[PDB]
Amino acid sequence: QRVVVAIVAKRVDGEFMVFTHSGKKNTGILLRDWVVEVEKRGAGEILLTSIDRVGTKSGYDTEMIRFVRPLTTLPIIASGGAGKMEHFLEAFLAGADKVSINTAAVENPSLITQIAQTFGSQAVVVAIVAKRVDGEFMVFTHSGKKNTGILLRDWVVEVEKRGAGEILLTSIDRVGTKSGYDTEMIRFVRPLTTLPIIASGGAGKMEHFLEAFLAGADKVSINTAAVENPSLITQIAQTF
Ligand SMILES: O=P([O-])([O-])O
Ligand SMILES: O=P([O-])([O-])O
Repeated sequence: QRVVVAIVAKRVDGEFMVFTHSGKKNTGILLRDWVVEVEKRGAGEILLTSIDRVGTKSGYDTEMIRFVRPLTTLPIIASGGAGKMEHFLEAFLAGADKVSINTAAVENPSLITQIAQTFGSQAVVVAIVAKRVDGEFMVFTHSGKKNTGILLRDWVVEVEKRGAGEILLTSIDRVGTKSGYDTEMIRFVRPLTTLPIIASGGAGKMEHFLEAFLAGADKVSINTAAVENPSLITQIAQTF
């Protein structure tokens, strides 16, 4: 329940393939096979990111969601490409249980409110993708590649105000490094919101999950290290 497995996928020669290391590594593993494995290992939720859709605002990859839905009984978080109200409806109709949004929310924060006021707050996860810039935490869109000029402290406050239910807090610089979560970013964010925080990016071992919880994370997300060591999913699942 505190364990989210983030699966990043892309069509490669007609096949849905799994990507790790912040979308830089084609693992050669099929989405089909990895989804089956992650549930078997004990994950509580799946964050399903269609890496081709991120930042594009063209809609969620509902083909990918429909593909995955009969493979698993786990809640699915649709991620990548949300741009308007109708996009969320399509995601739910494809089988998603919650929806995640970054780029279009930054550009139009009232979208968060629109979603929450229809599909509640708990169905809405706002993905915050941040890093240190000139000594301050700043917010980025398009998976971290595009600046906004918005401070993390400001955005966190706004996100809750607009009615999000959960924050997915990704440290751009930690993703795929397996070097630990950005616990200073987490600690920074914790007293700014009452919302459940999902720590994202950098998990490499069991003690990393511990430090994240200690810094204030309510749930933890794992991609790269889980693919390399699926039993890690079980160990953390059996613990929290
Ligand atoms: O597309 P996104 O993931 O929402 O930024
Ligand atoms: O891959 P990740 O996100 O670092 O877990």
